[PDB]
Amino acid sequence: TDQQTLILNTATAYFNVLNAIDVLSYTQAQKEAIYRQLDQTTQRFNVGL
Amino acid sequence: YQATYDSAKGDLAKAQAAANIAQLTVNRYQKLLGTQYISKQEYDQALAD
Repeated sequence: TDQQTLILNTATAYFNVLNAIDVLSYTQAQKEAIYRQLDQTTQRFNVGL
Repeated sequence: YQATYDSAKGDLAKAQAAANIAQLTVNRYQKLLGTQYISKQEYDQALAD
């Protein structure tokens, strides 16, 4: 159960690293969407919409 | 005839006034017809106005 639990939590923890990377990257591109519509919105305020 | 006359050229002055303002907004859309932040419908809309 130490080899078993070690594979369990090295692969589990590996999935947690993968999880922080992937949720982090979805946070990145989501921020990119907020900045595209934010930026386009601000540019529509530059003409005054 | 004189009040209708001078009133008529005063209304001419307001018509060319707001007409000149709307023409300047047309000129803004001439400055902004490059990128997609104005509408061609609003460009030609202010032109027909």
